[PDB]
Amino acid sequence: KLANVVILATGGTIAGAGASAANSATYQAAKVGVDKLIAGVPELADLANVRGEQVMQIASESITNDDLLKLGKRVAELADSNDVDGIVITHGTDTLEETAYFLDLTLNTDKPIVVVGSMRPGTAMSADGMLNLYNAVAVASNKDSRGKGVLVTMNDEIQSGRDVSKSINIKTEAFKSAWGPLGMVVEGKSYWFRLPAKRHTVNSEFDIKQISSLPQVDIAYSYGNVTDTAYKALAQNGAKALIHAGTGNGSVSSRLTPALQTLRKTGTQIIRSSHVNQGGFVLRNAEQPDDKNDWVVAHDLNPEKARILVELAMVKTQDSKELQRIFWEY
Amino acid sequence: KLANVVILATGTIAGAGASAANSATYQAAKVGVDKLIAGVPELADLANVRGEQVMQIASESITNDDLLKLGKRVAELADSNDVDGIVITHGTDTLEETAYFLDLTLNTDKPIVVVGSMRPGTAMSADGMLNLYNAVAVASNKDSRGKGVLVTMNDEIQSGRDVSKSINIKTEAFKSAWGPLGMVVEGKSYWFRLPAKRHTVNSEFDIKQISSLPQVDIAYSYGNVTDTAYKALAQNGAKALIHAGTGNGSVSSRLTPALQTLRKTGTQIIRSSHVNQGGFVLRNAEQPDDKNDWVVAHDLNPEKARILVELAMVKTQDSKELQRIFWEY
Amino acid sequence: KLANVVILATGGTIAGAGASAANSATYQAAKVGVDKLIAGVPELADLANVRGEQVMQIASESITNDDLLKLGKRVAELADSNDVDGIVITHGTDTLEETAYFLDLTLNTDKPIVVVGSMRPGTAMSADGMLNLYNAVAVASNKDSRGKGVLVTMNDEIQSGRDVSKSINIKTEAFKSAWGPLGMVVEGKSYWFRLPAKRHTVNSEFDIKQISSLPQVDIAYSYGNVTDTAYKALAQNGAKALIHAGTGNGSVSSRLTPALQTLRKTGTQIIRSSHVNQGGFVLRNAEQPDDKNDWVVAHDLNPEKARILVELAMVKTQDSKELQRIFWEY
Amino acid sequence: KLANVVILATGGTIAGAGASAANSATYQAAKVVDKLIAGVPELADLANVRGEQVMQIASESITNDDLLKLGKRVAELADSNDVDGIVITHGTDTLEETAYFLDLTLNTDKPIVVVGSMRPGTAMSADGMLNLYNAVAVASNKDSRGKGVLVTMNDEIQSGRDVSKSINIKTEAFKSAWGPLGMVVEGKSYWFRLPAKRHTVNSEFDIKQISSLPQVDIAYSYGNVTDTAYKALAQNGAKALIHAGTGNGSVSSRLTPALQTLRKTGTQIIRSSHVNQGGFVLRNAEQPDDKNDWVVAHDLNPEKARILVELAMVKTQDSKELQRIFWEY
Repeated sequence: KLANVVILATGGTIAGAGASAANSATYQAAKVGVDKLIAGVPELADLANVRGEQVMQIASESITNDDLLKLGKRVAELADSNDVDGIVITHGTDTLEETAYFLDLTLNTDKPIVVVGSMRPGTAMSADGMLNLYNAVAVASNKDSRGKGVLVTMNDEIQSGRDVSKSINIKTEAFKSAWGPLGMVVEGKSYWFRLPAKRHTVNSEFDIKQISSLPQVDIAYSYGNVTDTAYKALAQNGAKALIHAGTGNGSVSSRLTPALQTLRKTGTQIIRSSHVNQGGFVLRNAEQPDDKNDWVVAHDLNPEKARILVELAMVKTQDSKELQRIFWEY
Repeated sequence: KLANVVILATGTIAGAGASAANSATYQAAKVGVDKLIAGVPELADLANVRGEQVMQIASESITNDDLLKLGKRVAELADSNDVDGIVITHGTDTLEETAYFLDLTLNTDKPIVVVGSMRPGTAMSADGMLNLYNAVAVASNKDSRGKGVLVTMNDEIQSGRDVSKSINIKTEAFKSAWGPLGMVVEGKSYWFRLPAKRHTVNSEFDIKQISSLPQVDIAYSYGNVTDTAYKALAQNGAKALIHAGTGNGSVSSRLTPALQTLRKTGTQIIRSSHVNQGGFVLRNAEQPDDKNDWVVAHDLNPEKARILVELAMVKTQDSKELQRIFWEY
Repeated sequence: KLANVVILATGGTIAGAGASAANSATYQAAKVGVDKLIAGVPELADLANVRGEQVMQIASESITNDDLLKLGKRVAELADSNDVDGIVITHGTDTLEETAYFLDLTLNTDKPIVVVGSMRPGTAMSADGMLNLYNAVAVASNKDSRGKGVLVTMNDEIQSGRDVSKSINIKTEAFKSAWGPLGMVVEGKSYWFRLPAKRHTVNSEFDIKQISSLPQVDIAYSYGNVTDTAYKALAQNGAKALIHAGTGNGSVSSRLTPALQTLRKTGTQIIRSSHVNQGGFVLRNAEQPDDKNDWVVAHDLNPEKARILVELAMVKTQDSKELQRIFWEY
Repeated sequence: KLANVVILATGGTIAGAGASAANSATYQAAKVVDKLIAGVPELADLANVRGEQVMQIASESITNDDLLKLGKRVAELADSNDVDGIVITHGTDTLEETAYFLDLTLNTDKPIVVVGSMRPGTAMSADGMLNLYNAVAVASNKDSRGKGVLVTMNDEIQSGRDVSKSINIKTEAFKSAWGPLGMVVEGKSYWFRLPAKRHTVNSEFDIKQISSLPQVDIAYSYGNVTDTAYKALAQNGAKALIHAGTGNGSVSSRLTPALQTLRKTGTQIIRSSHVNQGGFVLRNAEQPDDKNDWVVAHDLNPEKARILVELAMVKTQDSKELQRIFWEY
């Protein structure tokens, strides 16, 4: 009959609330509850059979690697149940883009996985959450959503969990992808215009089932006058890979290169990403000799997605050439 | 007559690839301001052109001293009766930081245009020749006076305030969240909008009174972040920290305590974000700015907020004033 | 104390009610139309003293040139009153860009005129009209909105009435300008980032006070294999000016320049616009010899917006050279 | 084993030339094929290239007969053992219309790339050289087969189906609401997305069975519009009319009557819109299409909806089949 969709709540704005309606700021993060939430969008009942669970109650900006492994596992066990057709995950928008890419890489299932958040507090005037949630259930419950990877359904759009990023603050169309949306959801109905071209879910070489721990990976920012300080400090603190958020085409200040070649020698992966995030990508051997130094380029991945790919890739290889290949297919 | 335009060369516009089909991989900043004016003889149809090699740097490696040196030379030129507009050729990586710096400290109404190129000169369909020709067309036009520092790339007139390097590889790399001020076509300028923020002649900042810039650093926020870069940068003498937060300059709760402490010990805390295509960080929204005595960088991305703060701190350390500054420039 | 804002409804209700906002005796006793609109969003009262008036009852895709005139004339009367500090006009989104433009050119006033609409029906889940109307009022009552021209406040933005256009179907962010937003409006507060550089309201040479009738102006679309049929039918049915929605930089098919030249001769003004509407503009003498044939280029103006500038310019002149000048200053 | 690429020239600015290097206007396009290939000598490291001049037209004046001729020539080469890929140089005004036509009726998986220039080859920083290089690099690659007709301008690989000339003047003129499929940098292709709609080898339409195309015309909608253009076009023989409505393909109530009646009389009524940067037109939203027996153009702009209808009309006159096609291609 209808599909069986499970909602995993993890906190959010969605189920947040401010002092009021005119107040689309200052709101408290992860304020309500899953059963409470489902109960407020009774239309859901027309799309599918929905069950909800509260996995964690967090603010996405304070998320942890463990919260990620915990959510990763939980979805795996649900994906295996003969009586779960699709999964919607409620999440804070700050780090939605990281979780989404995390799940796209390690969830070896065909079943639609949908992450949704909201830009305005639920009690805010014209709050976006209702409709986003309605549409997330709409997509998780359609047989055509099967096999397209992790999906994000905000603002009437179907975005790929791999490359959508929080790019516009305050506004409802905050989530954008440099490669565009895969489709649109209008009145709970799905319209597809494009398909993913990168490895994910069912065709991924990674399995959450095989991950017990995630390695420590950190990010340093490049700008005029930057020094090697933040990089050596994160390495000294445990960073197993450093994501270099360079200016331009992943460029490294001349005052830092030496730091980076030494860190490399002492076994730290060096991944060149950039703070030029609306389009294009970082090219290998263009601004730095990646072959000579044994560094890796993050391709089109922004600093935070690149972090997600590396922590996961490093769960299986410590070979620069292998990581390069991986940044090139996922 | 004809405007007297001066090109200040600082060192891709000056880069050469190994080939014609090498539209990357190149050595940037290898050619002379003189061979640059001479490669484009049509310049002479717009104005009286003279150039100077102020420095030869790779922009991803610029330092505060190179900024102060370019800012003083520009001021000296702008004061001259014999200079109508100025053009600065610069590498694109940090062109956005230099363009805003100049907009804040050059109290002059003469046009200052900063231009670069996405492809090296030796490349097929190299964008540089037109960029320069247009930078000179804009600098030479009386209409350009008084609009702040301008960036003329990809046929557009952008504000040096909020234009940013947003797209890699493409010739349309430079965008602004509030759009272009106009376009430049066949050496003619077309205007559609005017700047609303304080700049140049209306700036309370003056290069002539700046002898040094305070050290300001940027720390990035992401899932599982720690206070490690924050503490280290400060320990290394950062006088203010730009926090490149997630969402509306949000702060990881395992980091808040270190920020409170740094603040207490005198480091300015400026909340910015890595949500840069549009929107802004709102005071007291994700964090009690009033209570912790922090500042919000408004719509400015992290490298821009650092530029405004180094310069604001040359005159004040009052976080109330730094906040008014973030709201007007 | 509070500014005085008048809301002029031109169609159906753009927003729904709320909590007690709807149950309240106030709401309940409120006479349908614009009175239930104001009563539903009680937070309005905290921005200004608001009053509504239903000036017309139209579907925006069916607006006529007499409807423009009437709204235009009523705005001028209101602006003139000492008792009116600002005006909000609720309007259908289909031709909102057309009215917004017309009011910018003919209302010689510095009091804020704000046009606002809604992409989702007042009854939909996550309906945007409520917050849009709350922000229109917030903008109409800020002394900082004065002398900025007609404003449109949708999707938390402050768009210029001149070049804002409905560019995306469905989405709440439908309205875009090639030159960007002027600012944003969040939690009732205004944030400005750009100023208009073109003529409008107070510096306009046109005045509704003085316009009694508008000239007939029509639009003809160009594409592969177009013929002169529609150009010739529109002129024969009374068009005084033809807006050519051309391909590229207002290019004209060689099979059509003949009809154009002859209509020109028999007095029809020929305005070369284009169907390339996300940016750039039409250059005089580039695709056609405008000088020789005595045609006008619509500069960056889309077809419907160029129709608006011409109906007006032609209230005052029929000189091709003057029209050109006006296309370049407004 | 170099791939074999055939370059078909049809005219337009890539082959253009003005009277000066400064001018990106007023120039004579479709002025110069051997000239084309000799000028980018590096093409030879990509593939074995041969060219032929098929027509020499100005794209804004193209006829349906020009489309069948081209479409027919492409099928003949696509069939030859000797052709691995095809590049077509075309003026940019109606390039989005020929790319889409070809996407629909060329039953082949061999790469078909349509390319143009925003600047004449005489201009400074002229875009055609690299564009051309890039077209041959994409047409030569194994990876391009089976993706539909592609457009390679501005370093992007755009889908021939929804790419549209959206920006005037600029080298970035060509955009799609659903984004680029990838990019080509240094003759190499990077793919980020795949087509989801029927095209080429999976289209039910075939240029070999098309010997003629139905007349299809477009009428524009705005405030105060009348039934005049609708009626004059139908009288003159349009078999389908594309309505470019305001909003969600909205119809003025003063026009509904001419439409219902034209429908009665046998013309197809396809509701498109002039809201072209995104979204689509919904069936039964603004008009009772079910009752009126009309069709909705989905996300297709006026000019694309016309290509699809004239083509669907070679197979069916059934409104419901037509609707289906509008939903799959």
